[PDB]
Amino acid sequence: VEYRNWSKPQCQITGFAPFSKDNSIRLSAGGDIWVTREPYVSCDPGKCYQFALGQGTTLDNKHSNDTVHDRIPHRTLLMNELGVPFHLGTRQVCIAWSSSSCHDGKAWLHVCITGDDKNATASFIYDGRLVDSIGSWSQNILRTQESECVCINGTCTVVMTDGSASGRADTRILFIEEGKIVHISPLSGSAQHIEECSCYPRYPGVRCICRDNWKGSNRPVVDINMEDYSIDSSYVCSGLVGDTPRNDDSSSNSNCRNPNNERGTQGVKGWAFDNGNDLWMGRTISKESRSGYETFKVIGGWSTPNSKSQVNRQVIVDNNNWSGDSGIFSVEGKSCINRCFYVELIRGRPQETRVWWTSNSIVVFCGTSGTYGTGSWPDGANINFMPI
Amino acid sequence: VEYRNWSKPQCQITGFAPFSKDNSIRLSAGGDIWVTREPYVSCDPGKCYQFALGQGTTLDNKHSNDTVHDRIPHRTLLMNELGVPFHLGTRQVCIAWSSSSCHDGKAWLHVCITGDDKNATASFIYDGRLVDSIGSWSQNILRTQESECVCINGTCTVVMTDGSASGRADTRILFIEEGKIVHISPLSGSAQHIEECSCYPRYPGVRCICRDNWKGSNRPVVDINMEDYSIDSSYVCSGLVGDTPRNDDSSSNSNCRNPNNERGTQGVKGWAFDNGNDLWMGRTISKESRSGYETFKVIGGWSTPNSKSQVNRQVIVDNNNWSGDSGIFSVEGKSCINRCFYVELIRGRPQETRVWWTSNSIVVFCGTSGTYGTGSWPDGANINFMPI
Amino acid sequence: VEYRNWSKPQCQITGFAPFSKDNSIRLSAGGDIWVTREPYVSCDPGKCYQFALGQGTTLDNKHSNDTVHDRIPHRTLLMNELGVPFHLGTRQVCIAWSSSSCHDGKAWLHVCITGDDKNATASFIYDGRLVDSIGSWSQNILRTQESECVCINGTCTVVMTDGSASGRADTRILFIEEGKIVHISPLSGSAQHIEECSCYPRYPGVRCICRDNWKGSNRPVVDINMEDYSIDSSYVCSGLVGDTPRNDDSSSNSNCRNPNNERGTQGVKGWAFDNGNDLWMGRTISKESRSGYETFKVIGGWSTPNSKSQVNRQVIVDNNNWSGDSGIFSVEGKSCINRCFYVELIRGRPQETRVWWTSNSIVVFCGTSGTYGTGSWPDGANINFMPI
Amino acid sequence: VEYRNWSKPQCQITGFAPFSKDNSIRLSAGGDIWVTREPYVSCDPGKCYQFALGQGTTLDNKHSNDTVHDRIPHRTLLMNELGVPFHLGTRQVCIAWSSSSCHDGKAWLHVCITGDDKNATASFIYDGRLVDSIGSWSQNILRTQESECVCINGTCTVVMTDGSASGRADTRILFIEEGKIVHISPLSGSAQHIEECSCYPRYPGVRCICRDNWKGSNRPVVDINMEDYSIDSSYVCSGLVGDTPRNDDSSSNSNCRNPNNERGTQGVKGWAFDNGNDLWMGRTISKESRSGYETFKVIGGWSTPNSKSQVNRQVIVDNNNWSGDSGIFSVEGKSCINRCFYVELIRGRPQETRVWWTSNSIVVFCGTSGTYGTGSWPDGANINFMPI
Ligand SMILES: *[C@@H]1O[C@H](CO)[C@@H](O[C@@H]2O[C@H](CO)[C@@H](O[C@@H]3O[C@H](CO[C@H]4O[C@H](CO[C@H]5O[C@H](CO)[C@@H](O)[C@H](O)[C@@H]5O)[C@@H](O)[C@H](O[C@H]5O[C@H](CO)[C@@H](O)[C@H](O)[C@@H]5O)[C@@H]4O)[C@@H](O)[C@H](O[C@H]4O[C@H](CO)[C@@H](O)[C@H](O)[C@@H]4O)[C@@H]3O)[C@H](O)[C@H]2NC(C)=O)[C@H](O)[C@H]1NC(C)=O
Ligand SMILES: *[C@@H]1O[C@H](CO)[C@@H](O[C@@H]2O[C@H](CO)[C@@H](O[C@@H]3O[C@H](CO[C@H]4O[C@H](CO)[C@@H](O)[C@H](O[C@H]5O[C@H](CO)[C@@H](O)[C@H](O)[C@@H]5O)[C@@H]4O)[C@@H](O)[C@H](O[C@H]4O[C@H](CO)[C@@H](O)[C@H](O)[C@@H]4O)[C@@H]3O)[C@H](O)[C@H]2NC(C)=O)[C@H](O)[C@H]1NC(C)=O
Ligand SMILES: *[C@@H]1O[C@H](CO)[C@@H](O[C@@H]2O[C@H](CO)[C@@H](O[C@@H]3O[C@H](CO)[C@@H](O)[C@H](O[C@H]4O[C@H](CO)[C@@H](O)[C@H](O)[C@@H]4O)[C@@H]3O)[C@H](O)[C@H]2NC(C)=O)[C@H](O)[C@H]1NC(C)=O
Ligand SMILES: *[C@@H]1O[C@H](CO)[C@@H](O[C@@H]2O[C@H](CO)[C@@H](O[C@@H]3O[C@H](CO)[C@@H](O)[C@H](O[C@H]4O[C@H](CO)[C@@H](O)[C@H](O)[C@@H]4O)[C@@H]3O)[C@H](O)[C@H]2NC(C)=O)[C@H](O)[C@H]1NC(C)=O
Ligand SMILES: *[C@@H]1O[C@H](CO)[C@@H](O[C@@H]2O[C@H](CO)[C@@H](O[C@@H]3O[C@H](CO)[C@@H](O)[C@H](O[C@H]4O[C@H](CO)[C@@H](O)[C@H](O)[C@@H]4O)[C@@H]3O)[C@H](O)[C@H]2NC(C)=O)[C@H](O)[C@H]1NC(C)=O
Ligand SMILES: CC(=O)N[C@H]1[C@H]([C@H](O)[C@H](O)CO)O[C@@](O[C@@H]2[C@@H](O)[C@H](O)O[C@H](CO)[C@@H]2O)(C(=O)O)C[C@@H]1O
Ligand SMILES: CC(=O)N[C@H]1[C@H]([C@H](O)[C@H](O)CO)O[C@@](O[C@@H]2[C@@H](O)[C@H](O)O[C@H](CO)[C@@H]2O)(C(=O)O)C[C@@H]1O
Ligand SMILES: CC(=O)N[C@H]1[C@H]([C@H](O)[C@H](O)CO)O[C@@](O[C@@H]2[C@@H](O)[C@H](O)O[C@H](CO)[C@@H]2O)(C(=O)O)C[C@@H]1O
Ligand SMILES: CC(=O)N[C@H]1[C@H]([C@H](O)[C@H](O)CO)O[C@](O)(C(=O)O)C[C@@H]1O
Ligand SMILES: CC(=O)N[C@H]1[C@H]([C@H](O)[C@H](O)CO)O[C@](O)(C(=O)O)C[C@@H]1O
Ligand SMILES: CC(=O)N[C@H]1[C@H]([C@H](O)[C@H](O)CO)O[C@](O)(C(=O)O)C[C@@H]1O
Ligand SMILES: *[C@@H]1O[C@H](CO)[C@@H](O)[C@H](O)[C@H]1NC(C)=O
Ligand SMILES: [Ca+2]
Ligand SMILES: [Ca+2]
Ligand SMILES: [Ca+2]
Repeated sequence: VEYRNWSKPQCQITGFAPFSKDNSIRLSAGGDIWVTREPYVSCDPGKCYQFALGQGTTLDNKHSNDTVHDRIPHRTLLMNELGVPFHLGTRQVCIAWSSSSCHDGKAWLHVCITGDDKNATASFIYDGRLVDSIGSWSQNILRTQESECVCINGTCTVVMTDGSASGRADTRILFIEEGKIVHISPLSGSAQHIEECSCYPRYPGVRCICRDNWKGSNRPVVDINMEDYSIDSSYVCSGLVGDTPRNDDSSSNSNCRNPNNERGTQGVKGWAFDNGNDLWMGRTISKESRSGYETFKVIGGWSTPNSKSQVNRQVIVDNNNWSGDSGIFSVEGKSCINRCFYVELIRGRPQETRVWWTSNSIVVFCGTSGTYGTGSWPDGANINFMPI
Repeated sequence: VEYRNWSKPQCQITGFAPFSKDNSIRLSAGGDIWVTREPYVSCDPGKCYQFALGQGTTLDNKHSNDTVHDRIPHRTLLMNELGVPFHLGTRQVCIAWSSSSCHDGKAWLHVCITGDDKNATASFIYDGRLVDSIGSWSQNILRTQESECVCINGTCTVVMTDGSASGRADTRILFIEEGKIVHISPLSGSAQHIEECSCYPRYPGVRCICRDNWKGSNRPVVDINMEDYSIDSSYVCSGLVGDTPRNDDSSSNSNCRNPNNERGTQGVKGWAFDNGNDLWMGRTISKESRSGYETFKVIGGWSTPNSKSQVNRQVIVDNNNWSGDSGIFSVEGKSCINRCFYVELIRGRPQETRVWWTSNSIVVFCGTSGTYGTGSWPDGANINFMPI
Repeated sequence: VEYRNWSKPQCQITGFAPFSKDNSIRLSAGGDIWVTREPYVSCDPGKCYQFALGQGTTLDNKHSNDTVHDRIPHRTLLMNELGVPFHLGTRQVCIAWSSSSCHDGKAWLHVCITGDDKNATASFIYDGRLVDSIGSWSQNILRTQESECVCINGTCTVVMTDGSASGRADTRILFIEEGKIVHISPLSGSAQHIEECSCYPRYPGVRCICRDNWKGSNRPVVDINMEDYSIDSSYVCSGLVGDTPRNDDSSSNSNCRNPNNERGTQGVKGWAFDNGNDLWMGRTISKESRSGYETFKVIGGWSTPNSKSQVNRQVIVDNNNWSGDSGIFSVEGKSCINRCFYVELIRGRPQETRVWWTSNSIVVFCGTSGTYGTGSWPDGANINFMPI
Repeated sequence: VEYRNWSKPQCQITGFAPFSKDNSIRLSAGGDIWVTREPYVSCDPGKCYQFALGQGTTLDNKHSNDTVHDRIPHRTLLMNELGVPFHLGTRQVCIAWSSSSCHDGKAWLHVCITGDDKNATASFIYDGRLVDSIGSWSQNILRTQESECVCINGTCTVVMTDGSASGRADTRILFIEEGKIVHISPLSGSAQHIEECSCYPRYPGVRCICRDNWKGSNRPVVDINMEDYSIDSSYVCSGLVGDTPRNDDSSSNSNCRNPNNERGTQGVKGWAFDNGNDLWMGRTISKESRSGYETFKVIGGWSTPNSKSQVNRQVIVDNNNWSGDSGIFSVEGKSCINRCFYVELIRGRPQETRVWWTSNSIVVFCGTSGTYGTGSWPDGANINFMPI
């Protein structure tokens, strides 16, 4: 039982291969399955787990009505082995309407936020016990990543933001050792309006690609120095931008430094990672709505502003199907650290009004150095077959 | 593995942070979930478990009718990891309409009482086998804590009562080693009625805050010497009293020694713990019924008779929602012993007569030395969605 | 991991204390629960398991119709931790309409009989793999204990019968090492019909109390020598006889040697055990049907022919409620080997014709050297509340 | 833990004894159970697991409609302990409409194929992580064994085919070390079409008996050299042929070398294994459809062309009941390697059109050196009791 250091090079991938799918909504029409949203994946050194925020109810249940609402006291963090759908034997790890989890090589850390919008509490649970907590600092919806945190040599880091809703984002980067907060660093650099960071180890530090909670369709970047707690930040250079809504590729812009003002309505959590000068990224296929999902490599997408040449595109979910939040997780291999991602497949409200609930399933892909084909792996439920 | 000694100082807490919630009743409307009451939480050295007394039936089941009653032969002690709701794969640990459980560092002890009101049997199960038993000594509902027992150096102590619910009874403190009763001591001291003790390690001894069902709305205290088996008892000093029913805050009293004779008949299981001269305690918000739940610190609440200065109040369940029993459990951290509590959230009878059943969910909080905000975490089920 | 030898004295027993109850039938009215019969209990060195023969269906299921029949190809041996009811996640350990199981200290042996009445197959599965098998030797319902087998120093023994249910049959005692049949001994001694033996370790040998289905309401005894494989047999001395049907106590007899010819046809699986000259035993309360269940000690019940002085009676199931098969299991304590028993609580056909199925729950008690009270712990389902 | 080498002789067998049955379809009428097909069994060194390809739905679920189709994006590989039916807590190990799995002594390998018919992807998951992938090489339904792969000394081998189902195709044998493809060998030898290989260790190599879907109703054999990666192939010598369809026993033939051109188009997955010059094999009882299942030894069936002398026949499923795929798995005993097999019991479409779904249960038998009787162990569901 040694601490993870993630001190291997990043795997040099050619694209992604199918890893997992849970079929939650299809099963929900013939079984008792939790209503969820904001899922993610994180792995201990041996095996992977799927997480999501429950809505305190199963789908075929009158309490499923109005589950489009983001925050209620009954939301809890669910945790199963990856591919075990959220059945009634699922453990609720903590009370949470916003969360992040990660394993440090020895045990699990869970960051769980619940309570009043104006005065939330974040609990820090490590190795099965509550070790620390912090209250809201801006009194305006304290929130965190909705994907895995990252630990190096026993110190885990997680990004949180309070006050972005009111246009006064106060973003802080926490450093946590065995559940205890040992340092808090304010955001520094040129990133603004940070929400929902998707972070990954990039030894010796941690790098996050997030979303801008005002009008940037280009994604913020946060760099975390684990040695001295210093922070820097910017925007992804790629002219093929990662958020939705967004302009078409021809009329999209990013200068690597500032938000581009090219998204007019609420954006979506997503991810990307650098490989030298290039950038691997995912995004919705639609530029208007959370439908479809595609991945590709942008040539110069990390280093060159407004870079727009891509290669190695893959469709994950075709544009006739709903997507949602997406995020990165990292998995240690023999010789390298691999990058994987999940896609939230949102069903029900607001897009599908036959039913009165909102829930999701997931699909999960992992980096590969090998070869692969094509397909599309959507949620797959028939909305007309569902309990309403 | 080694026996627990709990020989660390008590954590110096600033209040409590959210830890767990099971949503049992909301789930029961769309899933097969046990009917329960008298829940509690207890942890082995690695992880926490939720316990409750089943009623031998699920909620959506005609057998859930009449479950307001406390004692039937079909009640069994249920045990799951904390946050796993009581689904059909839940283990029934023993036959019990009253119970207590605890882990000594090596194995679980369960104390399970069942049978005739006039002639009950308590079974003592340790490390998976029945080791001892004792029969009723007063022929009037032999009964115990309904929360965790406490073990130091391999000796587990539990408080049991037999006799009148509305007059002098026969309370005994048992000392149990690897499931075998090794000593039994009579209650001594000035407490006049003892039920449903909430006990905690206070090395080298154990301290319990209980329910007086006869003449006191102040809570009795039992002090257990684990070295020589001597017993003392008194009442919590705080003029802000912990039982329900009770007088309002302006007219309630305690003198630390005698029951206050203030709405003293009846009561509810609850808890408190000392910190120096001060007292941390929970209670229902209502002074009349099991409605709402709040915690606070009483300055001088341990040492000073009739102290009423409070600080650090937190609402756990607002007064528009039902509560129920509550109890303490203790969790060993790196440097100190933390105190946590659960609240039973009773739904159905007698308060909600639209349905014919009585069941509960739970919410659980743990001490923190950090900061926190506010909220309310009630059961959350809509009584009108439930099967009757 | 060492082999069990059971080489400690039998525990002092003053009677029995409640240990477990599964509430299977009550749960079946609001949940997906297996239809079963022929249950039993057996423990590995750390924990106990409940076993039963499934009927290849849940109760609330059209396939539950006409499950009164004892042998169909869909019967499988179910195995859960004791107290975990037979939910849909239950493992089916082998195909079986008759079975026995036991743990040798290192791994589980299962003896599983299935197939045609006139040509059945017994499979021997050990440590998760099929190691041996034997075919029917008398072409008339090869069948075994329906309770735990017994292992000493890595050799497990089990009693099996083939041939007439109402006349002379061919009973053999098998000796099995790591799943392999290493010896077979014919039944010898004065027992004239042996079925459904309830066996226990009495180091260095094994002792069984069985069912005579032909000529006796007194129970046969089989003694097994594990050193030279020799077998002896006789009848329990007690004039308070253990089978059902039987004469009333005033006209019932046993001479320790021959079947009593007192309502000697038919019968039910049961148990007893010796303690010096005395006998601890269970039986149904009714002398006509499988109704009620009582235990008591017969003074001289082991050594003295026709002894009828009983003491220490306990009602387990009152005579207004259905019972069924019962059997013994043994549990190793720190200093002695304890004796426990289970009772099958049969519900449905043929006694209860409102429903079309037959199933059971269980209740389980363990020997105690302590004290205890009284009660009754029947199945508890309301036949009117059940799916038919 | 050490790598498996399977370096023990094959167990003596006299026939097969009952091992497991899951009753999936019977249970589906009163419980939430996955719709599946293409099941198989594989064991780690300690215990066995059942696998199958889910259809992304339970049976009693409108999404079960039209699950006769073999490939949709929602198919995932399910894995439970053997005998645990596919309930809602079952883990979906990967996305797959064709699969193979095996344990190398240290960890599990899963080969999972999904995506577009003309451009599928195979993922290779080992020890809980994606290690490699390969894309379709013939752009026509990349597909694999639907039963266990085989590993010797840390190298696992699996047979895969891409191309026509009704003409020459492109079959390759992969060699995989800790999830990484280290070599790929083209099919060589006289086998003209290879699908759905049932492979087993035959130290120092691996031997496979497969399905020729083009010109043969005799089963092809593939021999795999694990040391130098060389491949040979032929046909099973037995004149009693193993595919369906096939000619009757009087007019069927095999010459060991070439497809027999006897009702050679179409087929079903099955198995056989050698013992010296003799052959043990299973097949459907019907020569036309997947009805019934029988096993027998063919004297000289491995070495003598057109041998038809069968002996030691056993009915596994009588010819009034549906069967389906069947396959081999191998289990290491104390001194020898045993051979076992499973039979898929297909219910629903296309044979049973009362219902709109297609699913299966399983029955499993293992080699025995002992004796046995007779029986028939079909699926057992009443099609008239099923949800449609
Ligand atoms: C209770 O259960 C048991 C176990 O399940 C069951 O016993 C099995 O019964 C089946 C059905 O009868 C047996 O399977 C059949 O075997 C038939 C062949 O067996 C005879 O021929 C064998 C081969 O002979 C050829 O080869 C030899 C050289 O090897 C050569 O000399 C011969 O001339 C010939 O060329 C031979 O090996 C075998 O020998 C055994 O028995 C003889 C006595 O006769 C003995 O001397 C030997 O020592 C040895 O023990 C034997 O002579 C085979 O024809 C038959 O297949 C046909 O019928 C089935 C239908 O049944 C058709 O489907 C099929 O298409 C064929 O037309 C089948 O394979 C099986 O062997 C038994 N198992 C065992 C272990 O004994 C009982 O019957 C059950 N009891 C009841 C009443 O239910
Ligand atoms: C966000 O979340 C936090 C944490 O939950 C909330 O802060 C908590 O608020 C409650 C309610 O106000 C506090 O509990 C109360 O404490 C007072 C006692 O303190 C007051 O009176 C003291 C003299 O008796 C005085 O010294 C105090 O002022 C000093 O200290 C405070 C810090 O404690 C500091 O902020 C000041 O600057 C001073 O230095 C203070 O004025 C107690 O009287 C209350 O009990 C009465 O009221 C309750 C109802 O509120 C009633 O039910 C009782 O019967 C009784 O009549 C009560 O215990 C608690 O201490 C705060 N916690 C912390 C850690 O500060 C915060 O309010 C939330 N904000 C929002 C907007 O949601
Ligand atoms: C079988 O599967 C393989 C593997 O998935 C697949 O090969 C891939 O094809 C895609 C599409 O041609 C390639 O990705 C493209 O790369 C070019 C650069 O060479 C880019 O210009 C492309 O982007 C443009 O076109 C996209 C639509 O295709 C637009 O969405 C985008 O906005 C741009 O306009 C795109 O990135 C990919 O590199 C290969 N992968 C590999 C490893 O070769 C193959 O096509 C499939 N076979 C068949 C018959 O379809
Ligand atoms: C949940 O269980 C409760 C408790 O059983 C049940 O409520 C009860 O319903 C029964 C009727 O089924 C009521 O029975 C009556 O009790 C009164 C006394 O209060 C008697 O006087 C009645 O007897 C008269 O009516 C009979 C009708 O046949 C006549 O035969 C008889 O001669 C008398 O005229 C009768 O027995 C009982 O009062 C209630 N109890 C309560 C608490 O309401 C309830 O129905 C169950 N719920 C569900 C959904 O099934
Ligand atoms: C509280 O619980 C205790 C313990 O269970 C219980 O004491 C037990 O009472 C029974 C019944 O009196 C005792 O068993 C009897 O022992 C006498 C010999 O002393 C026998 O003669 C009895 O057998 C006859 O009577 C039976 C009916 O009781 C008949 O069924 C039988 O055929 C015989 O005619 C019987 O064995 C038992 O010894 C005590 N146990 C102990 C440890 O003292 C007590 O009665 C309970 N009290 C209440 C109020 O419920
Ligand atoms: C969950 C809930 O309804 N809580 C109420 C509570 C209960 O209704 C009551 O205790 C049950 O017997 O009632 C409380 O408030 C008082 C009421 O008893 C009264 O009817 O109305 C009063 C004011 O007009 C007063 O509010 C209480 O016990 O505190 C209030 C609580 O919300
Ligand atoms: C659970 C139950 O109903 N038990 C009854 C029992 C059964 O009804 C009966 O044995 C089933 O056939 O009946 C008993 O009561 C009486 C017998 O003692 C008597 O020998 O026969 C009577 C009828 O002729 C009568 O039924 C019993 O077996 O003890 C009593 C019991 O409560
Ligand atoms: C499970 C079952 O019904 N098995 C039948 C089987 C099937 O009905 C049939 O193969 C499906 O197409 O039919 C079999 O017997 C006969 C055929 O051999 C014959 O060619 O045609 C008959 C009239 O239709 C009948 O089908 C068979 O394949 O062996 C018999 C079997 O019990
Ligand atoms: C063994 C037993 O019946 N315990 C019950 C006790 C006693 O009735 C009470 O303490 C008086 O003795 O009351 C409860 O706590 C209660 O009030 O809700 C329920 C609990 O089941
Ligand atoms: C293999 C088998 O069928 N065993 C059955 C036996 C035998 O019928 C009986 O011992 C006569 O031989 O009866 C039972 O125990 C019984 O009476 O309830 C049920 C059991 O299933
Ligand atoms: C990947 C795939 O589709 N495999 C399917 C194969 C192929 O159709 C067949 O081998 C011809 O290539 O047939 C089955 O085995 C079958 O006949 O029941 C079902 C299976 O799902
Ligand atoms: C059970 O089966 C019997 C015999 O076929 C039949 O008469 C009865 O109606 C069935 N019961 C139910 C509830 O379907
Ligand atoms: Ca009181
Ligand atoms: Ca008899
Ligand atoms: Ca063919």
